Amino acid sequence: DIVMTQTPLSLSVTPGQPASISCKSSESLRQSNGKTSLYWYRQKPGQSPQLLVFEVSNRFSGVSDRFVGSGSGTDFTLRISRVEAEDVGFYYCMQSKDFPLTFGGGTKVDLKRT
Amino acid sequence: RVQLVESGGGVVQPGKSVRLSCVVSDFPFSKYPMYWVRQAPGKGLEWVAAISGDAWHVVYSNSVQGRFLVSRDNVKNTLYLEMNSLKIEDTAVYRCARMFQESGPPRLDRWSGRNYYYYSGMDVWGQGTTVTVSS
Amino acid sequence: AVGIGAVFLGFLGAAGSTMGAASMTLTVQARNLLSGIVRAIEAQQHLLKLTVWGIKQLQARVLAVERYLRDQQLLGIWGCSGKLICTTNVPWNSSWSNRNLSEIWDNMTWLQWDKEISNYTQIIYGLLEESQNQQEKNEQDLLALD
Amino acid sequence: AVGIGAVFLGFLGAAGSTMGAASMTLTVQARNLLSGIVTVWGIKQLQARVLAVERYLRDQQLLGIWGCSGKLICTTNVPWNSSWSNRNLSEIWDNMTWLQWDKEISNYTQIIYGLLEESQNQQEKNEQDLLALD
Amino acid sequence: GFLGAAGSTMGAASMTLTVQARNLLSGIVQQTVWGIKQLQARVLAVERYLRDQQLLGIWGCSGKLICTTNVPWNSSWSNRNLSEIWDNMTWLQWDKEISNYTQIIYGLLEESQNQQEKNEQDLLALD
Amino acid sequence: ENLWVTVYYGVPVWKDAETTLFCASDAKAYNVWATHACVPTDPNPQEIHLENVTEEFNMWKNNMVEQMHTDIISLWDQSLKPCVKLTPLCVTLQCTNVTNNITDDMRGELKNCSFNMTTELRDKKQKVYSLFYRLDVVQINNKEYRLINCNTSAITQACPKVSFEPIPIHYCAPAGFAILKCKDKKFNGTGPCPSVSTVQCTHGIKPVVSTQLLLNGSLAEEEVMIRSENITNNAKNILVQFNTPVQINCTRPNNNTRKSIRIGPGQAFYATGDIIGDIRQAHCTVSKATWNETLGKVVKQLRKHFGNNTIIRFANSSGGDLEVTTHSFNCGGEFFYCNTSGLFNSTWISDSITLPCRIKQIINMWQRIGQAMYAPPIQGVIRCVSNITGLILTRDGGSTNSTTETFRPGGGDMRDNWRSELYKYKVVKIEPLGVAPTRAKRRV
Ligand SMILES: *[C@@H]1O[C@H](CO[C@@H]2O[C@@H](C)[C@@H](O)[C@@H](O)[C@@H]2O)[C@@H](O[C@@H]2O[C@H](CO)[C@@H](O[C@@H]3O[C@H](CO[C@H]4O[C@H](CO[C@@H]5O[C@H](CO)[C@@H](O[C@@H]6O[C@H](CO)[C@H](O)[C@H](O)[C@H]6O)[C@H](O)[C@H]5NC(C)=O)[C@@H](O)[C@H](O)[C@@H]4O[C@@H]4O[C@H](CO)[C@@H](O[C@@H]5O[C@H](CO)[C@H](O)[C@H](O)[C@H]5O)[C@H](O)[C@H]4NC(C)=O)[C@@H](O)[C@H](O[C@H]4O[C@H](CO)[C@@H](O)[C@H](O)[C@@H]4O[C@@H]4O[C@H](CO)[C@@H](O)[C@H](O)[C@H]4NC(C)=O)[C@@H]3O)[C@H](O)[C@H]2NC(C)=O)[C@H](O)[C@H]1NC(C)=O
Ligand SMILES: *[C@@H]1O[C@H](CO[C@@H]2O[C@@H](C)[C@@H](O)[C@@H](O)[C@@H]2O)[C@@H](O[C@@H]2O[C@H](CO)[C@@H](O[C@@H]3O[C@H](CO[C@H]4O[C@H](CO)[C@@H](O)[C@H](O)[C@@H]4O[C@@H]4O[C@H](CO)[C@@H](O)[C@H](O)[C@H]4NC(C)=O)[C@@H](O)[C@H](O[C@H]4O[C@H](CO)[C@@H](O[C@@H]5O[C@H](CO)[C@@H](O)[C@H](O)[C@H]5NC(C)=O)[C@H](O)[C@@H]4O[C@@H]4O[C@H](CO)[C@@H](O[C@@H]5O[C@H](CO)[C@H](O)[C@H](O)[C@H]5O)[C@H](O)[C@H]4NC(C)=O)[C@@H]3O)[C@H](O)[C@H]2NC(C)=O)[C@H](O)[C@H]1NC(C)=O
Ligand SMILES: *[C@@H]1O[C@H](CO)[C@@H](O[C@@H]2O[C@H](CO)[C@@H](O)[C@H](O)[C@H]2NC(C)=O)[C@H](O)[C@H]1NC(C)=O
Ligand SMILES: *[C@@H]1O[C@H](CO)[C@@H](O[C@@H]2O[C@H](CO)[C@@H](O)[C@H](O)[C@H]2NC(C)=O)[C@H](O)[C@H]1NC(C)=O
Ligand SMILES: *[C@@H]1O[C@H](CO)[C@@H](O[C@@H]2O[C@H](CO)[C@@H](O)[C@H](O)[C@H]2NC(C)=O)[C@H](O)[C@H]1NC(C)=O
Ligand SMILES: *[C@@H]1O[C@H](CO)[C@@H](O[C@@H]2O[C@H](CO)[C@@H](O)[C@H](O)[C@H]2NC(C)=O)[C@H](O)[C@H]1NC(C)=O
Ligand SMILES: *[C@@H]1O[C@H](CO)[C@@H](O[C@@H]2O[C@H](CO)[C@@H](O)[C@H](O)[C@H]2NC(C)=O)[C@H](O)[C@H]1NC(C)=O
Ligand SMILES: *[C@@H]1O[C@H](CO)[C@@H](O[C@@H]2O[C@H](CO)[C@@H](O)[C@H](O)[C@H]2NC(C)=O)[C@H](O)[C@H]1NC(C)=O
Ligand SMILES: *[C@@H]1O[C@H](CO)[C@@H](O[C@@H]2O[C@H](CO)[C@@H](O)[C@H](O)[C@H]2NC(C)=O)[C@H](O)[C@H]1NC(C)=O
Ligand SMILES: *[C@@H]1O[C@H](CO)[C@@H](O[C@@H]2O[C@H](CO)[C@@H](O)[C@H](O)[C@H]2NC(C)=O)[C@H](O)[C@H]1NC(C)=O
Ligand SMILES: *[C@@H]1O[C@H](CO)[C@@H](O[C@@H]2O[C@H](CO)[C@@H](O)[C@H](O)[C@H]2NC(C)=O)[C@H](O)[C@H]1NC(C)=O
Ligand SMILES: *[C@@H]1O[C@H](CO)[C@@H](O)[C@H](O)[C@H]1NC(C)=O
Ligand SMILES: *[C@@H]1O[C@H](CO)[C@@H](O)[C@H](O)[C@H]1NC(C)=O
Ligand SMILES: *[C@@H]1O[C@H](CO)[C@@H](O)[C@H](O)[C@H]1NC(C)=O
Ligand SMILES: *[C@@H]1O[C@H](CO)[C@@H](O)[C@H](O)[C@H]1NC(C)=O
Ligand SMILES: *[C@@H]1O[C@H](CO)[C@@H](O)[C@H](O)[C@H]1NC(C)=O
Ligand SMILES: *[C@@H]1O[C@H](CO)[C@@H](O)[C@H](O)[C@H]1NC(C)=O
Ligand SMILES: *[C@@H]1O[C@H](CO)[C@@H](O)[C@H](O)[C@H]1NC(C)=O
Ligand SMILES: *[C@@H]1O[C@H](CO)[C@@H](O)[C@H](O)[C@H]1NC(C)=O
Ligand SMILES: *[C@@H]1O[C@H](CO)[C@@H](O)[C@H](O)[C@H]1NC(C)=O
Repeated sequence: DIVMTQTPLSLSVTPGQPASISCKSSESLRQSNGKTSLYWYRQKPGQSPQLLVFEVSNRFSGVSDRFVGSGSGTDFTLRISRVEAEDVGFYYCMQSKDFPLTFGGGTKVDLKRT
Repeated sequence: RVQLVESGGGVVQPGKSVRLSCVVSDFPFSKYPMYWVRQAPGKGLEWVAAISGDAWHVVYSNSVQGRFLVSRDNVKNTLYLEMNSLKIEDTAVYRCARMFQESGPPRLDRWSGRNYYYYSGMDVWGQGTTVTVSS
Repeated sequence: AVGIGAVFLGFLGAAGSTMGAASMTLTVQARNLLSGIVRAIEAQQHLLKLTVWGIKQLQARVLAVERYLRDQQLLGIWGCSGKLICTTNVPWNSSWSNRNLSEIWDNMTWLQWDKEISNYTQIIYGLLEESQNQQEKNEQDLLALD
Repeated sequence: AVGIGAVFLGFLGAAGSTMGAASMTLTVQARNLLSGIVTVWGIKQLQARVLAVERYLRDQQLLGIWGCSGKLICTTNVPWNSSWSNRNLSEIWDNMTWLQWDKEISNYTQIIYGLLEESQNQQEKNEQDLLALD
Repeated sequence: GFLGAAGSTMGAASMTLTVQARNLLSGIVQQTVWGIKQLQARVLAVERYLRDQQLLGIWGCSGKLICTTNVPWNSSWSNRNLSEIWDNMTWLQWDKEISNYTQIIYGLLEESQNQQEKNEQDLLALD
Repeated sequence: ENLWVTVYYGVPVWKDAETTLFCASDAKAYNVWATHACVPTDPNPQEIHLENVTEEFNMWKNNMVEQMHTDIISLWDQSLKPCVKLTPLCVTLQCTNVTNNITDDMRGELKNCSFNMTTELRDKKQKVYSLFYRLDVVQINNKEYRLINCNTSAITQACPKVSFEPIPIHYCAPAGFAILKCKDKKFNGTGPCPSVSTVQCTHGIKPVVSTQLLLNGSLAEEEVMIRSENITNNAKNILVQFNTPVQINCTRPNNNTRKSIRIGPGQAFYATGDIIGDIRQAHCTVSKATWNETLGKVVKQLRKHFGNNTIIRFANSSGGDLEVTTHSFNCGGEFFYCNTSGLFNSTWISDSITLPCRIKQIINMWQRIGQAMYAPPIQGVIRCVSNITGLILTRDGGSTNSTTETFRPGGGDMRDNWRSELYKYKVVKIEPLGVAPTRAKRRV
């Protein structure tokens, strides 16, 4: 089917430290209308999934202005900004171009502990 | 606002049958299709199935094919999910969800006759429910 | 995320069927004489002014319009304009075949019938034009006695 | 050196009026569809004239395939399906303009076209030849 | 004949116009620099024929070639008596006697077409 | 029982005819192939399947192909219109053989030629030397070299912002006209087809310019399938399509520079610079045993239409025209003339392979001699990978005595490249006006 990929999974950084997460795939997810299908989601353990954005660089009500991604065509990406407390957890990539629907790798961000 | 309900979870044995439920508050259901997702305890995530705006478009996945059934009343605001011929590796978490926006009425293509439907992916989830299969 | 659904008759949906049953998709079949692309053509409709290529597209569009006018006008010469079918008053010449109707209407298709009757053409056109002329206006002038 | 002596209605004057009253000025539009003539410039002149010809023939063909050709407004035998709107017959004719109704029903067009074509073919022409023989 | 009724009185050439009508039911039947002219010629022919068919199709007269309508003839346009017209005048002379009031006659036919024939038909349909 | 006449609409009547077609870029998803005079299309053309229809096709006899050839020629000429002509080049040259840092198999190739040429002002002149090939100049009487085509058609230059890569093309149906489609797999180029569906647009089609081998083509379904009309007429050709592709490496083995010389007001010519490093020759590299398996499949499919105790022999082609001598193509905006006289030494009873290549600059187009366009030498190192999908085979006449038949490459009519793709489609006319007899009678 129409599959995809992510960056490596774990990440441990300090506050105030931007970075970059990409999401490549095997096909242009452009539809007929020009809307290009890409969802970024996140959650934590003990927490239901959550909506971050619904399109390429188009965010959702309630989300802070820190989180606006990028990436079009076949290379899709995302840019972390202003590392804060709630920025930890699983980061997901999702297609909706054609059946069936696919779920990505699930990269993870935490702090430094052992 | 809009708040979800996911009932019917626990532990069962193979060779059984279930009926599930999802009733979400203050939402029209005449214009909104909805989904099913799946959380394996080894963090396995996979799309399951989708219903139309009014139960007229049924698309499953490969492993679930010919085994499960989705039905819905929009009057009672009540969703039915029923599963048969149960495998042991079906141990996961089942979660009810909603579409991003509403699609409209169905679109037609005049040079074919193929009455098109349009979909788009999801926005929100609820609390989920956990059915596990063991001996 | 595009899923397909319910069905209709469709374009050319009965070309391999029984004529007595295939006689009812004439609408969808006959709609597309002036279309087939029923899609942002208007921009190239606009800016192709200084070349031969839009001139040839103009050739094509005008020619298609004239073909539709030729067909509709020739039907309009007969007294069967604005309709789908019509009966008439030319008796059939049984020299042309003597098959029963139970084979044509049940076990014969359109392209078969085309390959059968393809030489009797202009005779039929002349006889139809004659009955649409003779007593269709002459005795109609005699039927105009009020 | 002129005067003005207005008698008849305006071109699209009745567009701000109600539907059941503005139904009586339908002549003027079809009166004014194919006039205006009454190097690069002649090129786009012929371009415009061809476009006008094409749209007028398209709509006359759509008239002709239906059994409502030649004449103006008519009837049919397709009963109304209430899945499209559900008004109580006064709110449309006395309380609604045309642009409002057009924005209300601009998703159900092709189905209505196809079903009118269906009832125009079926039980009207084969039924005619059934009635054309004892 | 092709325009055979030229030098006749209107009342004299009042019977054999049907042969003229069938003979005027032709023109496309029986089929670079110059091609531009050919294209423009075809455009002119199509536009004239569609003009005539539109103006027929708006009125109730779009079937037969002669018909009747519901307009009383106003005496402001002409004043000549009936036999004076039908036995002592050609077509061209009548043309130059009427070719100023034509648009008003068109508009009156149009209003007579719309009014009392379709909405009246619509009220007649309700039982 | 008298019977009567009736007249109908909607009858599908087919007349095989000809028309002007309908260009379609794939939604114009984006240069020679800037294709601004073409239409964005649906990437999902709707496909309708039929029943009961048998239909004859006729390959080699379809007016899609001639229209294709004319359209690609005229678009090729359209791209090369506005750039700068190269008229003042026809002065002579003061040349010398390059005798510095030579390699083995590149002797006599590169030359160093200096000359007079005007500047952008009329009242002046200058001295320019540039590095040139051997396949491009001719002796006159150091020695004296004039240019190859000054006593024939003129020479222009393509602009460097103009790419050469092909773009996938769709054709679609003008109104009033239809396209039919066959779904047999072993369907030879003629004969009927009972499996019929229809569409409104073609698939993606790449205008690939090759000379001896089908490149970037379409794989078949099952095996090798063989296309010709009359194998007994040895004057014809034989079209052969593979099942499985063959990867093939060819690359420019050299490092390269480039100058930028002013000619006139707004007139700048790009000549060859000076090579950094030493000298190599371009090569091509393929698998070894996969070629043998491929020709085994060839022998396995030749056995039907002619003899199997008849022994299969391969040979080099007859030679002659450089349009059909080497195998040529358009990797990376450059043209390669590869000595394929080693791959075809074979005779069968029914790791690395290396061949040298040649490069030219003065490029005549399809078969025309009234046109010449010059390419600028691209800097750097060029690497091009592609596939191989089919072959064009010629057989001698007079091959009697029932065995040892000889096959050779050739076929320098590039319409067959289009015939190798458009062998499925057919354009037909609709005549919707039909009559029939019946028993009823109308009424007054
Ligand atoms: C107005 O109008 C309207 C119209 O509508 C609309 O319009 C427009 C707008 C447009 O849009 C259009 O389009 C639309 O439509 C109308 O309406 C209409 O009507 C009609 C009539 O009725 C209808 O129709 C219907 O249809 C259907 C369909 O089918 C489907 O389904 C099925 C089944 O069903 C289901 O089942 C289930 C199971 O069981 C169920 O569930 C349940 O439920 C309960 C409750 O409580 C619970 O829950 C339990 O648990 C459960 O179980 C349900 O309910 C049911 N439903 C019903 C309704 O019934 C089956 O078959 C199937 O599924 C179908 O579906 C399909 O499938 C397929 C497969 O997969 C799919 O597709 C797909 O897809 C993919 C992707 O795309 C791929 O492609 C593939 O390939 C494909 O295939 C999907 O899913 C789908 N599709 C579609 C298209 O959809 C049916 O069923 C019906 O039928 C019936 O009936 C009839 C009459 O009656 C007949 O004819 C038939 O035959 C049948 O029969 C019957 O049967 C029964 C049983 O068997 C018996 O009993 C009886 O008896 C019988 N009958 C007799 C007579 O005999 C119907 O037809 C429609 O729908 C409607 N619509 C709507 C919307 O609604 C109206 O009407 C008007 N108005 C007036 C006034 O008129
Ligand atoms: C016909 O048809 C059509 C279709 O089709 C068409 O046509 C055809 C022919 C072809 O062409 C095709 O192609 C086409 O398409 C249809 O249409 C439709 O419509 C509809 C309407 O409604 C729609 O829907 C909507 O959507 C929206 C979105 O979307 C939009 O946006 C975007 C971005 O911007 C874009 O892109 C898009 O596009 C859109 O836009 C649009 O577009 C269009 C096109 O055309 C146009 O027209 C328009 O104009 C535009 N617009 C704009 C604005 O832009 C969404 O958003 C929505 O949703 C919302 O809303 C609703 C309503 O209101 C709501 O609901 C509610 O809820 C509540 C709860 O509480 C309740 O209470 C109430 O009751 C309800 N309501 C009611 C009435 O009932 C919802 O919910 C929403 O809201 C929101 O939500 C959210 C959630 O999610 C929230 O958030 C939140 O927040 C917080 C804080 O911040 C936190 O964070 C949390 O967590 C969260 O959650 C918010 O807040 C809210 N808000 C508020 C204010 O509140 C809707 O959905 C659709 O879309 C369409 N379609 C399509 C496809 O598109 C039609 O209809 C038909 N028909 C006729 C008759 O016409
Ligand atoms: C049916 O058509 C045939 C051929 O057109 C007609 O046969 C002709 O009949 C006339 C007298 O009726 C003869 O003078 C001709 O010699 C016949 N033609 C030939 C080729 O021999 C036949 O009359 C037609 N039948 C009807 C009822 O119209
Ligand atoms: C090509 O000929 C030129 C012409 O002499 C030579 O290159 C230059 O020659 C001048 C004088 O002979 C020197 O001052 C330059 O340093 C030379 N430049 C280079 C890059 O060599 C030489 O014989 C040939 N040059 C090349 C690159 O082949
Ligand atoms: C460029 O043209 C000039 C003439 O303006 C040539 O100059 C003379 O050429 C002759 C041979 O024809 C020599 O015998 C003279 O010694 C040259 N004189 C000078 C001052 O150069 C020149 O040879 C030409 N150069 C090239 C490269 O073509
Ligand atoms: C331009 O001039 C050259 C001069 O060499 C012509 O070359 C001839 O080529 C043929 C082979 O094609 C040889 O047999 C002749 O011997 C060559 N001529 C001479 C004088 O040696 C070339 O044909 C000319 N171009 C054109 C278009 O005629
Ligand atoms: C294919 O081409 C051959 C010629 O190579 C045709 O063979 C002809 O056969 C007839 C009958 O034996 C001879 O009278 C002719 O002289 C042959 N032609 C020639 C040019 O010699 C053959 O007809 C062609 N068509 C097929 C096989 O369908
Ligand atoms: C096709 O292959 C043959 C086989 O090598 C080539 O024939 C050779 O040609 C050279 C140059 O004329 C001769 O020196 C050899 O003696 C020939 N060998 C044989 C066995 O004939 C022929 O040149 C090749 N043709 C092409 C166009 O490359
Ligand atoms: C390029 O092709 C030519 C023609 O086939 C080859 O020329 C002959 O090749 C054979 C085989 O090596 C030699 O025995 C002959 O002596 C060659 N002819 C001449 C005149 O030398 C040529 O060898 C091929 N190129 C390479 C690199 O093999
Ligand atoms: C040819 O090879 C030389 C090897 O040194 C390349 O030279 C260097 O290339 C790097 C990156 O390509 C540059 O940053 C240096 O400035 C170059 N140095 C010199 C002295 O040229 C050269 O780039 C190669 N040619 C091409 C076209 O890439
Ligand atoms: C060259 O051939 C290779 C196979 O050797 C092609 O790779 C496959 O291409 C088809 C369609 O082009 C795909 O369906 C397969 O999935 C590809 N294989 C793999 C492993 O991914 C390659 O596409 C060919 N090159 C071109 C330009 O078509
Ligand atoms: C031919 O078509 C008719 C209807 O179009 C269908 O019933 C029949 O099965 C078809 N013939 C075959 C052999 O499938
Ligand atoms: C038509 O049917 C009649 C009645 O059985 C029969 O006598 C005649 O031979 C038939 N003719 C044909 C052509 O089938
Ligand atoms: C057509 O079908 C009928 C009924 O099955 C049969 O009697 C007739 O022989 C068929 N026609 C032919 C040519 O076989
Ligand atoms: C239409 O009918 C409903 C119930 O039949 C009634 O409640 C409503 O007031 C009516 N509206 C009008 C405008 O007649
Ligand atoms: C033309 O004038 C002569 C003169 O007497 C007359 O006899 C003839 O009938 C006229 N022609 C027509 C067509 O009226
Ligand atoms: C009628 O015509 C006659 C001559 O034909 C004329 O003398 C008379 O005045 C006319 N009368 C009217 C009322 O027009
Ligand atoms: C394929 O080739 C053979 C031999 O030339 C010939 O029958 C025809 O051209 C094709 N086959 C069929 C069955 O049409
Ligand atoms: C072609 O070259 C690439 C590297 O450029 C290499 O990976 C590949 O294996 C080569 N294939 C063949 C058939 O030589
Ligand atoms: C064919 O001949 C060439 C040159 O003589 C040689 O290199 C090649 O190996 C020969 N082929 C075989 C299979 O021996």
